[PDB]
Amino acid sequence: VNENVNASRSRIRDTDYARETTAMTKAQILQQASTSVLAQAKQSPSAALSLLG
Amino acid sequence: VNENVNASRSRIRDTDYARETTAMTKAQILQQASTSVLAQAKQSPSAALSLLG
Amino acid sequence: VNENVNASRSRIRDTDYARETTAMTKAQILQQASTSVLAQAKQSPSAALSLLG
Amino acid sequence: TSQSRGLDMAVKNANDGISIAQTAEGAMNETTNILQRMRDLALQSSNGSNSSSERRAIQEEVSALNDELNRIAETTSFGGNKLLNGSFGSKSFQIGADSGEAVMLSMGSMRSDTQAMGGKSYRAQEGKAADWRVGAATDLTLSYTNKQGEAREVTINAKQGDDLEELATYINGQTEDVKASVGEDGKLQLFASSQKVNGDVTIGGGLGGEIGFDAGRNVTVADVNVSTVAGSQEAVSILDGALKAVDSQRASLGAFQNRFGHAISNLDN
Amino acid sequence: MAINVNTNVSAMTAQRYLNGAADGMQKSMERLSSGYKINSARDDAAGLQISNRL
Amino acid sequence: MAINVNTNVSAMTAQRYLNGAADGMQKSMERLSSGYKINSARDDAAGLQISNRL
Amino acid sequence: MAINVNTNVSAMTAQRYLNGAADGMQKSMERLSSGYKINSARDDAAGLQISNRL
Repeated sequence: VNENVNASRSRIRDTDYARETTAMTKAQILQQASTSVLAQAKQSPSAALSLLG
Repeated sequence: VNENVNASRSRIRDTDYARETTAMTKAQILQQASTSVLAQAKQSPSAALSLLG
Repeated sequence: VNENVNASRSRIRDTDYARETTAMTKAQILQQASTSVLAQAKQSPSAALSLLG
Repeated sequence: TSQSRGLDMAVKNANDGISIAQTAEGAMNETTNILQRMRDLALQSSNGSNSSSERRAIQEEVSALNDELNRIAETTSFGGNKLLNGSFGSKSFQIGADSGEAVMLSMGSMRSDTQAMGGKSYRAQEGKAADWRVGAATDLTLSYTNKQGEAREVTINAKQGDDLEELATYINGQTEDVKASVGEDGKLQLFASSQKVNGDVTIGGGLGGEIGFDAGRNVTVADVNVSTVAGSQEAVSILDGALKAVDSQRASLGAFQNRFGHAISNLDN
Repeated sequence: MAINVNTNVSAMTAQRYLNGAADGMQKSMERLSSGYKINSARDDAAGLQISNRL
Repeated sequence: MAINVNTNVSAMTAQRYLNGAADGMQKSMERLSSGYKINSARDDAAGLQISNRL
Repeated sequence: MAINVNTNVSAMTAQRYLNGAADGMQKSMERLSSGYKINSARDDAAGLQISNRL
């Protein structure tokens, strides 16, 4: 019973490294795109300044 | 079934970075094109003023 | 008969690592070249704006 | 530009068709594996070493797996639309830039109760003991029709001195359309599947008349009862027809999404 | 032809072969993980039937 | 096959066969320590019953 | 020879002849213990009957 209860607790509590590493890599890639787009986004008012200002 | 379902929503909902970046580069070049053409377009009334006045 | 039918199914269903890894590295190199050319190709409108502006 | 929008919609719909076919075949991969495990269990149950109690142990397992087959057929859905339950029917996927350029798709009902998941069964009405050997009358003919619609005449000249179990083996080797087996009492049974036999099988000849045959009992996977050696020997042939129906349907879907593989590329150029 | 901004057909060829490379790698990655050339009837409709029979 | 970030079916397929391989090893390692193919009714219901009575 | 992983028919050959060797010793060691070639009708049905009559 001890081994089987530990196995069931594993399926509920212990983390899946295969899924979690992919999740964190997906998060790292996603924010890298977000930061990159953020850099280009603030140049829109810069285009307003360079328009005729 | 879960994996092919995830692939399907990827095929329709998930964006394509290759096409989107190309499209939004065409967007940026339009911004520089539009700012430049606008700066050159408003000199026509100035030329009219210099013609008579 | 079991061993011989197992070997026959290997030649039809089982993958060749020597062939698959070579074909996969071919695909990896293919996309890196395609992404590189795609990156350099999107600059064509940028050349157009620099010609006028 | 209207064409460009049309191709853009066409490749989106074709990709959806690939997803539907991939999902149906993905659930179908397990459907094959359940039948293979069921054939495993049927093979073991036909052994004479298994007592009466053991044959029940297979029977509950096979019944559970049969319930699993009904579960996969019914619950497999794509966006709330059931695929393998047979209610999908035929849908035409528009993969063109103009109206009327669609391509049809059909997925048959993959329930264990489907007619294509089995066939008919004919039982010898006379049991032969362990000391019975064929006499001077050996010719046995089977007259039926294949699914293609043409009559097929299959003649077996059994070899004298072969007991019933050897006769069942010989009939299996001679022809691939029917399958022969022997039950508890020594009653030769023939299984004519529903994919390679349409209509009643007319068994005749000197050996056929002596052995005797009754009306064909239509059976499917859900009728598998491995609690008897005749049921397990029969079950091996039923799931052979079921696997044939599943595999022939899978190759229809694979060629279908291969067709999209060429089509989506073609619409790209 | 002419220079333009509206179309990027040259980039379209670059990305088109990107799906070819991504698909080519996707099949290979599936084949190495499982160890089977045949995971579906896509790769071989006829080969899948005979392998299952074997 | 467009390039993807949010959905990574290549990794999902890769880990799916990782569970299959891991379970195959877990079952095999259990059979080596105990010395029994049939350690539970999971492996063989018929084999367990006939072996238990034997 | 495609270097695959799931199919290892080379080891299947090894364990097939291993079982043949295991059969070879088991009958030989049984014959050594009992002191008779024919411990069963498996060995020689002819010898078993004539030895029983003798």
